[PDB]
Amino acid sequence: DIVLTQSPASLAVSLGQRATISCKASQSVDYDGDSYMNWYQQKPGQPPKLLIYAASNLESGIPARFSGSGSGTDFTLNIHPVGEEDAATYYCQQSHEDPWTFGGGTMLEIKRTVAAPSVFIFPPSDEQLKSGTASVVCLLNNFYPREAKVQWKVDNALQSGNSQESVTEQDSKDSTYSLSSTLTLSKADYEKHKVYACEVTHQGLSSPVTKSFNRGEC
Amino acid sequence: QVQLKQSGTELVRPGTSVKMSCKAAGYTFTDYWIGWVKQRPGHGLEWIGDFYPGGDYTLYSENFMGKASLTADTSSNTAYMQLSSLTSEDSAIYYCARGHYYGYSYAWFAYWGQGTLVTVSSASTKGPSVFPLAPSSKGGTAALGCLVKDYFPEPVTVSWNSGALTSGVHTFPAVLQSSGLYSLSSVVTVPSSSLGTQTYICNVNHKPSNTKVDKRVEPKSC
Repeated sequence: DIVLTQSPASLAVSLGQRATISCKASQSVDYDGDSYMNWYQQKPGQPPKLLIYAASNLESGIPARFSGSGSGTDFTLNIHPVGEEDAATYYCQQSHEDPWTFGGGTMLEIKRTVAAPSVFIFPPSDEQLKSGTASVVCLLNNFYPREAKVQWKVDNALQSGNSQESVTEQDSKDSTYSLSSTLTLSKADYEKHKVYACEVTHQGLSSPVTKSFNRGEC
Repeated sequence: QVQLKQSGTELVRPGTSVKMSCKAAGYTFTDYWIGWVKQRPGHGLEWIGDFYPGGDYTLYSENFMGKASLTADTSSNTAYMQLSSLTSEDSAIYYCARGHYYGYSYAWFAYWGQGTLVTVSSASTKGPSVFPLAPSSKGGTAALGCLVKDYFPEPVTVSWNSGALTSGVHTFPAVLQSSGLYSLSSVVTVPSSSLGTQTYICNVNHKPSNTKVDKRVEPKSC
């Protein structure tokens, strides 16, 4: 098979600047003056989108901020100027001989200004408490960079092993992330404690932010 | 316009086969190869095989020999892929895509189906409960949402106000809980001044269970 090695695996590029992604093939993909290498963009929930075909041809409808170069075994995809909407994973793919093979992908992060999260806490709903389980949700909205620490405290005791986090893909309009953390307790354990707190640490915050509620106090 | 429309989400048992479809419109179906591609987290994109409906020609990856079978029904412009001897390694999103001739190849895939998600499992389908994430009683901007709990298999989709509210919405990737069931939250930030005058409804769809829930999220009056 023709093996394709992409580099880097992940790349962060400043808004407005140039992103360059490399793809190296284990054998030449040239024939009769054309280089049989393609580039795709993929965002979560969507199929891949063809950007560049035969190394340098811009697919109709794709912005000319995208360009491709190279021949033989060495190819590049260039994006300039980078915009918020370019956050995505990019793949090379060769069409020279079967099996058709893809590179491993490169995730592109768009580097924007630091933005602190806005933090919100949600108690379990009365509807859910009818069922014997309690989900407590902490939301961190529209922050950058991605690194963030969320710690749960119940009656000031730090929790471990009973929460799960989910982070959005980078936003295609403002280049921020958002994060949800869900603390799961049995109803029996939930009613044994009073203070439920989410503590958030992030580069954009001068000191950790804590959001909390007292069970039943509403 | 060239369009490829794939069949819906599948939940199928290990050891069996699954047959999914890709219906084409906007071009002469018998004149173009349809390629099939597998996407599984941690494994990028992997090509399975190609099918030419104008003659029933096949081309497979050696890794799918004896595993994938490609066919078509030209009377309905529909291509099919069957995957046999299913295991958890076959849980993935599967795409169809149309190739076109440029130079001396056709593997330039410009048009893609939306994908078919396949889960290989013997566990039963379970539609979710939907709970409100009510806007706090304690500013300029308030956050509210819906918690979609305890469903299987993926996926769930969420809209707000039937698609009229899109700004400020974040629908999070689902998490696989240790119960073996998925959960996800969808949130939106809105003007706190709108909480008494604007209605907020999350529209939750879990097609595998035909569970469709419209949940009104109101401020908690305490």
